[PDB]
Amino acid sequence: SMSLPDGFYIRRMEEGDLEQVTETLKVLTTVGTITPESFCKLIKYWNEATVWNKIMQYNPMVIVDKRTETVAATGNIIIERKIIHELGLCGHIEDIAVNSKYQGQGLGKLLIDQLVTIGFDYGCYKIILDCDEKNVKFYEKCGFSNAGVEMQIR
Amino acid sequence: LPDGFYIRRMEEGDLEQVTETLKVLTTVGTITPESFCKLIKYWNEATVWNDKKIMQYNPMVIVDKRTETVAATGNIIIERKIIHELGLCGHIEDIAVNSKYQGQGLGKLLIDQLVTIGFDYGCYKIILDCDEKNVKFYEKCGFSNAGVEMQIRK
Ligand SMILES: CC(=O)SCCNC(=O)CCNC(=O)[C@H](O)C(C)(C)COP(=O)(O)OP(=O)(O)OC[C@H]1O[C@@H](n2cnc3c(N)ncnc32)[C@H](O)[C@@H]1OP(=O)(O)O
Ligand SMILES: CC(=O)SCCNC(=O)CCNC(=O)[C@H](O)C(C)(C)COP(=O)(O)OP(=O)(O)OC[C@H]1O[C@@H](n2cnc3c(N)ncnc32)[C@H](O)[C@@H]1OP(=O)(O)O
Repeated sequence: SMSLPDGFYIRRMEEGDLEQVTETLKVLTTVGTITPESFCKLIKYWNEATVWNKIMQYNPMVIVDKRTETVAATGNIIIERKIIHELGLCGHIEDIAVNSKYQGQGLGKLLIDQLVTIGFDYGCYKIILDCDEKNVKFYEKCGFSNAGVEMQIR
Repeated sequence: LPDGFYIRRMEEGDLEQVTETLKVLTTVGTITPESFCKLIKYWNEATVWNDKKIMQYNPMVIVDKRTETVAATGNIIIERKIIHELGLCGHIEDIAVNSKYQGQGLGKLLIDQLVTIGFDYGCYKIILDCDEKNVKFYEKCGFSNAGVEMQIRK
């Protein structure tokens, strides 16, 4: 859908990407066994959910290496409508993963820059994400700044 | 809940009092009643794919029964991911207790209720971002440090 430098392109995730997306996401978190039919239903949900305003709530993107037609990186930006900032739109970048054979050559930065473009084009006033301390420097190279602390419960 | 308070989902008539409550957190600005009614309709209809009826947005208010005044508000947004076997992640957002009602246990009660809503829906974790000043409050609510929040502004 959109070409990137050095033989890559970016496009929305599709139903046929399950295996390649699973392989890429391993570097982040365990995906586990997912049935093709369930994934098809997830993609349908991600391709229909819209934000009250067309704004897609979910924007699951894959960067594909043209040399082998393999998914090299994936990331998502989710759009949230809030009450604050006069019903503002806030973007949330999530599930960033560069396939282990494709790290250290600029793809992470290219992916984040693309997600940021998507969010600001929908009208988000800010885009946020959470990362471990060891990744802060990567996000600073992408134009982000420290905004707070991520807390969790399980 | 303690004597004299109750919790319920936010409603269209809550605009004026929710605007006042959220000012302790950030700038709300002016919102028209027509637009707020449309936002509450969006929040009362948007469901997450999974029957299990999962609302994407779960805006709650704690109300002082003496005068039916909103004393606190918070929301938990439910996200469907691919990782963790098409897992659900809860995102707590926009937590605010009016100044006059702070330090009486209402913030912890609100968080506890949002956490219950998220785990009852099947979330594998619930996360939130906060400024350093709020960390000890969230630790008293059972949360632990998970990472760093980063942001980029338009
Ligand atoms: C919102 C989240 O989802 S956070 C979770 C992110 N994901 C993960 O940690 C999974 C495992 N790691 C990865 O998938 C990748 O290595 C990523 C996403 C962290 C980074 O992507 P990469 O493609 O490897 O990095 P990329 O080559 O674009 O790096 C761009 C710049 O950041 C730097 N950089 C990359 N990672 C780091 C790091 N951890 N610490 C410091 N600097 C870094 C690079 O040196 C480069 O600097 P330069 O421009 O001066 O040469
Ligand atoms: C995801 C987010 O939206 S983060 C934004 C959070 N909101 C804001 O910062 C706006 C301004 N502040 C507020 O709205 C409120 O003061 C809140 C939400 C931070 C806290 O709510 P409150 O009702 O004041 O706190 P509550 O009385 O429930 O306190 C619960 C526990 O935490 C403790 N606590 C509260 N604030 C603090 C603090 N600043 N430092 C240390 N401990 C604290 C209390 O003493 C209490 O302890 P206990 O359970 O041992 O008795």
